[PDB]
Amino acid sequence: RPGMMDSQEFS
Amino acid sequence: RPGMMDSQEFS
Amino acid sequence: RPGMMDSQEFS
Amino acid sequence: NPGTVHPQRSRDQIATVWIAPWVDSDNAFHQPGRVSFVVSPADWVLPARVN
Amino acid sequence: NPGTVHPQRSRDQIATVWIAPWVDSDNAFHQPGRVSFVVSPADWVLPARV
Amino acid sequence: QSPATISLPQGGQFRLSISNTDPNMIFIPGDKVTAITAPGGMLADKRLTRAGGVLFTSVATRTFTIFVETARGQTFSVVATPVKGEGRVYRLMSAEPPSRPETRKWETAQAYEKLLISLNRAVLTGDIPDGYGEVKPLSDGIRLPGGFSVTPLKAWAGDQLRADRYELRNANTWGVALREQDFWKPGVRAVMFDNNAQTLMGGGRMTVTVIRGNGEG
Amino acid sequence: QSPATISLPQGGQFRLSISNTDPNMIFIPGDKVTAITAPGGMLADKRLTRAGGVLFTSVATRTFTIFVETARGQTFSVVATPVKGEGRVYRLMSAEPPSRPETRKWETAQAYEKLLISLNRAVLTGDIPDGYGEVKPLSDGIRLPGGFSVTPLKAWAGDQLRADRYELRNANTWGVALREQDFWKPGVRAVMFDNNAQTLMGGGRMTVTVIRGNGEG
Repeated sequence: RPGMMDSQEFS
Repeated sequence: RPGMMDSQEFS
Repeated sequence: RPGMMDSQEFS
Repeated sequence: NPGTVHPQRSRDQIATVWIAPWVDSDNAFHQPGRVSFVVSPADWVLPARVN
Repeated sequence: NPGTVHPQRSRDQIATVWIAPWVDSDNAFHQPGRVSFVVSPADWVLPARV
Repeated sequence: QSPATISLPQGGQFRLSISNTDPNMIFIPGDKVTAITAPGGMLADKRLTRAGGVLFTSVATRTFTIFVETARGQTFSVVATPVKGEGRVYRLMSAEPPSRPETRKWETAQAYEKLLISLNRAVLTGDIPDGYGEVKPLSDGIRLPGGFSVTPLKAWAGDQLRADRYELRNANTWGVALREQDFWKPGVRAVMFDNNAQTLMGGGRMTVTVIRGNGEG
Repeated sequence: QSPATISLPQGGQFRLSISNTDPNMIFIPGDKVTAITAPGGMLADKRLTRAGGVLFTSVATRTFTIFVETARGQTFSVVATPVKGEGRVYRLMSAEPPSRPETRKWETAQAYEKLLISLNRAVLTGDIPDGYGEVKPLSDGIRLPGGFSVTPLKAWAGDQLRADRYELRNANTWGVALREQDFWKPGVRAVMFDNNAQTLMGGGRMTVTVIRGNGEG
């Protein structure tokens, strides 16, 4: 879990 | 419930 | 409910 | 006798707008000019007094 | 050598016309102004060496 | 009361009072609000008015930021602190005119001199074209000769053109001849005097309508 | 207030404080945010606003790095320190403009004006538009300020308009400023002077093309 990153791509 | 508002739209 | 914002998209 | 009135027609009101220099789609320079239009036209002014 | 001098471009020729006042279809009165427009364009030329 | 006018650029941050008890309203003179966003659990109700406004109720008591997004592309932020009292109505002027793509089509379909006459007639006759919307008037859009002072009144703006009306006061009380060319500035596309004029009396409250370009500068 | 404007090269990194309590906005004018990335758990909610822009809220208490990607391929980085206060809005700008769109002249002249202009240009070069077969010129067309004698050279006659060329003689010895409207005669549509006028001197023969209606008396 540590080190992961959230990213969202907008349509 | 507090803060809500009643509104009627006439046809 | 943490950080959530009220985002109402009106049609 | 029935009365008489004089028909009176009001003057037209005009408006003039100055135009600044401009270039159109065909690249011809247009030096400053003006164009006039009528805002309120002439009409009969019905009588204030018939007699 | 006479040729191969640095090139230069000429100046376009421009002509002005005067339009007499006229009345539009919508009864708008135009009192316009002289229009200056390019007539002849420019072209390449080799300047005479000094 | 008359609705209060905020006038904010498209990043604006205005601190305004809001009422906890009764509904409050925000309207755009020329745009339709499409969304209001506040912190979760802050704005109790939110409904969109038909004209294009939004009515909202806040129950909480802390100062908060709310974001409004209009349809034609716009975003304004207000920080609202809830106080006890009547509902408040605020009118939001754009300050930076919005892009109106559907208006360019009407704007360019006709000739230039015809369009100028049309905008000038509409402002004078009081009817506004459909594609145009109300914007904050420019502080300085015309040159001021002979020690004059100018108070803006109203402004409208489309896509490539922008109309404004300026009230001119002669302060020198000595008689000043009036020429539209003397008010010209880089970007002023046309000038018209509502009264034919040609002269300005010593005390003059007259008006002038200037068309300019949107985005000049 | 106005949104804080920040100019950054691609991959640029700017340290800007945001807010833990209220929503924050980042918009790039002319660009649409397509993606956002932050250390995990740092950003509570992310939504796309009208006309691009991102609305984001943070419950975090530690400085973190957000990477934002626009649709034109630009990526910027922001270091955000969360602090108590109003939601902050930032305007993102690009240090180097990628391209320069060429200017667009949208103004269109009137049909009558273009018609006269096209003909005057054709006559000046001498090529004949179709329907122009040549004709004897008149003597009616030119009024003379004085010292000028007129001789007709060439003339064209068409279906709607008519053009002719007259060469004026050299004036006496006083410099005669040439006014294009000082050669006017009822019935003439447009009068233009060859070369540049600006005072024909103690002499000079200059050809003038006069344009008049056709068919109409």
